[PDB]
Amino acid sequence: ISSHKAFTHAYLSTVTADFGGDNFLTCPLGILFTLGILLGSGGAQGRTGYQIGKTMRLKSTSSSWNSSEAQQEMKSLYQELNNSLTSEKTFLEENVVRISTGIFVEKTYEVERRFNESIANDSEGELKQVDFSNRTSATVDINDWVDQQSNGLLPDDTAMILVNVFYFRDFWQSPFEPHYTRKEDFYISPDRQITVDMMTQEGVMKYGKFEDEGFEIVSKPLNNTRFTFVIVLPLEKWSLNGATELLNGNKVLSEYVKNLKETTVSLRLPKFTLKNTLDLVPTLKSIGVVDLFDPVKSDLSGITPNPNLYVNEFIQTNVLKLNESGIEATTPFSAIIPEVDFHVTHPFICFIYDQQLTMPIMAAKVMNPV
Repeated sequence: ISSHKAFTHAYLSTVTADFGGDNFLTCPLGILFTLGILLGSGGAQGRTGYQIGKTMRLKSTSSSWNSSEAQQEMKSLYQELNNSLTSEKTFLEENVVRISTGIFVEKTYEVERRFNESIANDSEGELKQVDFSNRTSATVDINDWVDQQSNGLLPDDTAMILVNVFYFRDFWQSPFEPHYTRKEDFYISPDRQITVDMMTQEGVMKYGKFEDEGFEIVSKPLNNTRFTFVIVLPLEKWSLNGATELLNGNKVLSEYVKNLKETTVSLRLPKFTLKNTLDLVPTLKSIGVVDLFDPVKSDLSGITPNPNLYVNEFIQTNVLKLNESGIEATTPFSAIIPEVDFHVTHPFICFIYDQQLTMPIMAAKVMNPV
């Protein structure tokens, strides 16, 4: 198995465990790039960099710590994935995918020239020194950075904060007609129904029913058709069924996506937008990245001669906005009689799926569209 897919699985089986009762939204490759940057840049050394490499499932760290080889292998992976994703274009002429890592370090810390240059020479990475002693101004700086990356959509004794932003944006290959959007009931649970703006369309799309796992799936392509929006809909309204195994990665999404067939579908789909902020430190500790987060053990000598530099917070902030135009987008009845109804009227799991990487770059559970 490829390293980044191994990471992705470990990360998803852990992080999804505690969200049985919430909306959930995450982008696993942004965690990989942000983590990876510290090792790829020479920043993380000794056992701190080694842990990163193991969790990343690198060859150079398979059986021993090999600091130069590991950094090279990590930088190369990171860059390959970044190049692959940011090469995808969309005409509004923008990037379909925007990857952003902000490294926020207390201004007191001295910053090795080699690191500073490595992060400068890094496209998606940015180092920002900041006064963590003045809480209000530090907060401002960060909020501004985030605001700048999201196109607007969005302690004390803090040494360092890492912030990952993963922005995906494209039109549907085949957009919904708004005139067909109407209010409809959405079943959350026995004691909860809400009214949603329900988009509707009849169309050709990839579809499959998986009776034994208790769900069905459609794939609705984005305009850059390397990316598709995959909806996983439980066969009944009361339970997620096997759909949780695709979200946590125990079941391999690409194996399901490969088996869908072209079909005429009556599709109903809520318009919604999820926002969220994940604290990844506990999950990352849980999957093997420990020294990075600890004042005593932390070895960031590649970043600063000043010891005691460690990461206080590692935060991913995400947005999933779906509407008639597309994802994070802005802008007659069919003569067809569809073979299949796909009416998204109860909680579902969805993905932005990458057809080249054959993996999801965004994983989400939607229990309560709002």
